[PDB]
Amino acid sequence: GRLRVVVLGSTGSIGTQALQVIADNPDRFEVVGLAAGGAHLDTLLRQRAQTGVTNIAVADEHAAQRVGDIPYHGSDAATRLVEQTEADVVLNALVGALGLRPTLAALKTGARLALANKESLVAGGSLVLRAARPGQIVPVDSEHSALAQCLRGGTPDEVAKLVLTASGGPFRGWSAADLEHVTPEQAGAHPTWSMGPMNTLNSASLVNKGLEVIETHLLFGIPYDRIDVVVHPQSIIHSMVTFIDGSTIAQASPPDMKLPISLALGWPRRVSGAAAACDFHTASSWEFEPLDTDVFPAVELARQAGVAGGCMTAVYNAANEEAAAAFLAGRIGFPAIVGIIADVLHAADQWAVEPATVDDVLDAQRWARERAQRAVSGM
Amino acid sequence: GRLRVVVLGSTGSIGTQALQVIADNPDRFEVVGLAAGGAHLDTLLRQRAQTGVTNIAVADEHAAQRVGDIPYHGSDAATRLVEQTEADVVLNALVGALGLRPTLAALKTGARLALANKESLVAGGSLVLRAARPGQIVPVDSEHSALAQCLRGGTPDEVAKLVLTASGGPFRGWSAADLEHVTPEQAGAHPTWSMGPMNTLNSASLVNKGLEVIETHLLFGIPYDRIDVVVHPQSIIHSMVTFIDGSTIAQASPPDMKLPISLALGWPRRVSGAAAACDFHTASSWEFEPLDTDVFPAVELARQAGVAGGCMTAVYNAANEEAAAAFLAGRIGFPAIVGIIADVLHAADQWAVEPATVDDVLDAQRWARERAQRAVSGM
Ligand SMILES: NC(=O)C1=CN([C@@H]2O[C@H](COP(=O)(O)OP(=O)(O)OC[C@H]3O[C@@H](n4cnc5c(N)ncnc54)[C@H](OP(=O)(O)O)[C@@H]3O)[C@@H](O)[C@H]2O)C=CC1
Ligand SMILES: NC(=O)C1=CN([C@@H]2O[C@H](COP(=O)(O)OP(=O)(O)OC[C@H]3O[C@@H](n4cnc5c(N)ncnc54)[C@H](OP(=O)(O)O)[C@@H]3O)[C@@H](O)[C@H]2O)C=CC1
Ligand SMILES: O=CN(O)CCCP(=O)(O)O
Repeated sequence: GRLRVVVLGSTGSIGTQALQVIADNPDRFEVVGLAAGGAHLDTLLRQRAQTGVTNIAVADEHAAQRVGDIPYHGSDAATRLVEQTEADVVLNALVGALGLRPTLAALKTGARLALANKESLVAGGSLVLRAARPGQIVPVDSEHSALAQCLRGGTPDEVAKLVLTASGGPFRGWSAADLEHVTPEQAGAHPTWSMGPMNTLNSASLVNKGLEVIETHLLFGIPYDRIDVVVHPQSIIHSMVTFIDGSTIAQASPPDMKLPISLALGWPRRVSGAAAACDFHTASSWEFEPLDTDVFPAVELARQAGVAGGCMTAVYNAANEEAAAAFLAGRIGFPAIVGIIADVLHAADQWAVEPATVDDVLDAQRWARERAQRAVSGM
Repeated sequence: GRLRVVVLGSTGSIGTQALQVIADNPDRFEVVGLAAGGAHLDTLLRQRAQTGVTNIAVADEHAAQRVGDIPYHGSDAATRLVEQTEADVVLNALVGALGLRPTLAALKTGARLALANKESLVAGGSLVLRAARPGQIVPVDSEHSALAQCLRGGTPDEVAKLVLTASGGPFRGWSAADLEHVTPEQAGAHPTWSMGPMNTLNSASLVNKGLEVIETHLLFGIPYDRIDVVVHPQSIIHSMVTFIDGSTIAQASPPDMKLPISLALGWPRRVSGAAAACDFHTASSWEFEPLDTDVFPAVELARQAGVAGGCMTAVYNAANEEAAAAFLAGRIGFPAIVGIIADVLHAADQWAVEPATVDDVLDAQRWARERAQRAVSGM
C-alpha cells in the first residue's frame, strides 16, 4: 500500500533527499505533512506549492509572520503537527535537541519513526527508549541502516560484534604532532551550501563515530565492549555484523544517503532504484585499518559516556558542540576538542541519573556547555 | 535434540574437517555413519576408533576385505549405507559425479542433504531437484553458504544479482601463452584454500567456479544472466547479493571450511566458536578484479551448458573429469582441459533433454566421457 509520510526538517539535506525518494515513488509514499525551522521559509513555501501539502509547520514566528496561512507556527509547531496528523511514518530530520519533543510525540501516535535527528537518541536516551516499542524506530544513518540489514543474517542471540566503519576523516593516519597545526579550513570548514561546518568537523575528530556508537548501543541493544570501529577510507562498506560462529555480514554501496533514507521510509521493504549498486567490472579494493585510539580517543570517550548512562551521553555531545565551535572560532586547537570533552565528562557523574523529562536532558546539556566554556576560557 | 549425521567421504579434506566440527560439538551432532573409497585405511580406522562408529562403507572390495567386518562394501556401499541408516543429516563430501546415487538416496530418506559434492547436483540437474523438498539441500561450499546467509538481507522479489567470488587460482593474471607450460605440480597448489586434488585443479582452471554458477542456478532458481562472477584474490568475501535498491550484502571470513560446514550441519542455527572471524585490529584489503574470460572461458562454458539445461551440465562435468585425469597423467597440457570441455559441449546436441531417471544422466556422462577421450586422442 501507500505510506503516509510526515517530513520533519523538510528543507534540510536529509529532508530534501527524502522528498526526492517520495516524488520518485508515488506508488509507495505520500507526503501528508512538512515541518521546517523558518530560515529556509522560501523553500518550504515552494514545497507546499509543488506537493500541494498545506499541512505545514514553521518554528520561527517572525518567519511565519511573512505568510499568514501556516496551520502550525511558533514553538512546538513540529510537535503539534505530529500530534494532529494521521501518518504511517514520521521522518525526523530535525537538527539539534529540538528534535527530541517531536520524536516523543511521534512515538506516542504509534507511527513508525524514521529517525535522522541524532539528539533524540544521544541526548534523549532512556527517555526515548522507554517511549518506543520494538521496531518502531528505524534509523536513517548509513551505518545504522547497514547494521539493521546485516542483523538479518541471524537471530539476536547469534550476534557477537557490531563493526562500524569510519572514513578516518581528513587526518587519517596523522600523528599527534601532525594534529597540533590543524586549521579550521583543513578540518573541512568551508561555507558549503548544504553541509553544516560541524559535520566535516565531527567526522575529522572522530566524534561523529563516537555518536554513532552510542546510537548503535541504544538502537540494537549490544554492549559497548562489543561495538567496534574500523577505518575504511573508501566508505563503501557501511558497517558489518560478526556472528558467534565467526561469520561476518557486511553492507556495501557507493556512498548515497538516498539508499538508507529509502529503506528507512519503506522499512522493511526495499525501494527499487533508490541508489546505484557496487560495480565489479573495474578493479577496486576495500581497505581496512585500525584507528589509533591514542591519537583519536573520541570513540573510547563515547563508550565511557554510554557505559555511565543516564544523561552522560547528552553531556558528551553538548561538550563537543561547545568545544568544536570554539575550535572553529580559533579559541582552541584541534586536539583540545576531545581533551575538553574528556575534562567535562570526568566532572559529570551527577548526570548519570536517568532523565525523567525533556527538562532533565536540557539541564544536563546546559551544565555541559557551561563546563566546556570554563575549560575553553580558563575560568 | 542431537542431530544424527552420516558422513560420506570422511577421509577427505571436507570429511575430516566435518568430523572435527562434530567432535567439538557433541551437544549438537553425532556421527552415525562413515563412507570412504578405501585408499586411506589408516585415516578410516582412526576415524572408526575415535567416533566409535562401525557403520561404515568402503567402495574398494579388496580394501574392505583387508579391514574385515565392514558392513557395506563395493561401488554401491555408500548408497546402501545412506538407504539403511537412520539419520537427520547426510553430509555428502564425496568427489565427482559418483556422488549422484548417494545424493538421490539421501534426499529420498527425507534427511537434510549437506552438500559438499556439488558435482552430483550439477550432474543430476532437475532429477536431483525433483527428489528434494524446499531447503532440503544445504550447500557446504563457502560461496553458496555465503549466498544463503546474504539472501536473508531481503525477500526473493528484492534480489537483483548474485555475485560469486573466485580466488582466481594460482594462475590469476596469467596469459594464454603462460598457461601452455603449466605443470600438474603448479596446478596442484592453491593460494588460499587447502582442498582435495580435484577441487584444487578445478580452481586453477576455473571449472570449479563454472560448477558453482550451475549450482547457484539450480539451488537458488536465479537466471544465468543474473549470476555474476568476480575475482577476489584474498578469498575473504565468499559471495554477495545485490538487491533492487542498490544495496549489496556480503559474507566474509578467513578461509576456513569449518564455518560453512558447521552452518550446513546445523541449518538454520549457527554453531558458536566454529571458526575465527575477520580481524579488524590489523590492516588489510579486499580486492576485486574482473575475470579475463578470454584466458579462462570455463565459467562462460558453464553458463552455456546451464542455459541448454537437461543433461548438458552432466556433460560439462563429465568432460571435465576426463580432461582433468588426462592432464594429471601428463597426456595433455593445462589449456586443453577447458578446450576439451568446449569441444564436447558443442557436440552434445542430444543432451538438452531433461533426465527422467538416473540412467538418463548415466547415459549422458558415458557419452561425454567417450567424446572427451576422442578429443584427447586428437592431440
Ligand atoms: N546530513 C546527513 O547526511 C546526515 C544527517 N544525520 C542527522 O540527521 C539530522 C538532520 O540532518 P540534516 O538534514 O543534514 O540537518 P539540516 O541542517 O541539513 O536540516 C535541518 C532541518 O531542521 C529544520 N529545523 C531547524 N529548527 C527547527 C525547528 N525549531 N522546528 C522545525 N524544524 C526545524 C531546518 O529548517 P530550516 O532550514 O528553515 O532552518 C531544516 O529543514 C541531524 O541530527 C544529523 O546529525 C545523520 C546522518 C547523516
Ligand atoms: N576441500 C574443500 O575445501 C572444498 C571441497 N568442496 C567439494 O567437496 C567435495 C569433496 O572435497 P574434498 O574433501 O577435497 O575431496 P577429497 O579428495 O579431499 O576426498 C574425497 C573423499 O571421497 C572418498 N572417495 C573417493 N572415491 C570414492 C568412491 N569411489 N566411493 C566412495 N568414496 C570415495 C575418499 O575416500 P578415500 O580417498 O580414503 O578412498 C575421500 O574421503 C568435492 O566435490 C569438492 O568440490 C567444496 C568446496 C571446498
Ligand atoms: O569454500 C571454499 N571453496 O568453494 C573453494 C573456492 C575456490 P575458487 O574460488 O578458487 O574456486
